[PDB]
Amino acid sequence: DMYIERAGDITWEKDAEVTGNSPRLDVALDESGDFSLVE
Amino acid sequence: GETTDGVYRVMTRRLLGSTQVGVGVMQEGVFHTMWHVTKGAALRSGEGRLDPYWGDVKQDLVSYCGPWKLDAAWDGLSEVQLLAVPPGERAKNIQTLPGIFKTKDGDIGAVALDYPAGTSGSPILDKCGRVIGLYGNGVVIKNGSYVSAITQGKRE
Ligand SMILES: O=C(Nc1ccc2c(c1)CNC2)c1cc(F)cc2[nH]ncc12
Repeated sequence: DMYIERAGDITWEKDAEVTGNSPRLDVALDESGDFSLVE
Repeated sequence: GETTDGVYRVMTRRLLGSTQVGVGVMQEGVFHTMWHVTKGAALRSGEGRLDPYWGDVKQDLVSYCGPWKLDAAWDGLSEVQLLAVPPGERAKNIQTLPGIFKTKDGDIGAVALDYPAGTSGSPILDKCGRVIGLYGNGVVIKNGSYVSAITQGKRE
């Protein structure tokens, strides 16, 4: 049986750790909600 | 039981000890998570029970107690924050500029931050503090890392 516990508030934090890139990828979404890369 | 607006961990005692399976957003008395986290199964919140209300395997979304309430969208230009809630680790805002998932039915925003699967359901926020989508459904790229779509539902 699954259960839930509060983890925090939903707020934008200023001066948060800025990381990660912005890639443009060709994808396909199937009837099972699964993505796959197209080339 | 606990219906306070905020981010929550989705846990289970079926495996060894307590295992985090995902994360979800409580907003307006509705619990919003990704379908693959609960599989549409009922949830427990202390002594209270959360029964599913709306679900969809292709969208990979699910709501509890009421209809989907999150309606904010990524604007295509601004940086966003993933409020990552990783297993056994404290909640954390990670700012990023999302990429694009180009599909046959249109484009979607995409966060390129890699996290364990138990992070699934973590909200992606805009500068106003509004939930623009959920983290947990994307792809594994050439280098093995995960790039998740910004998955948002529809408010009726
Ligand atoms: O496995 C993951 N996501 C997932 C699983 C099962 C299903 C769907 C998505 C949608 N259809 C069913 C996952 C999520 C994540 F946040 C980080 C990850 N790193 N490697 C993998 C994943």
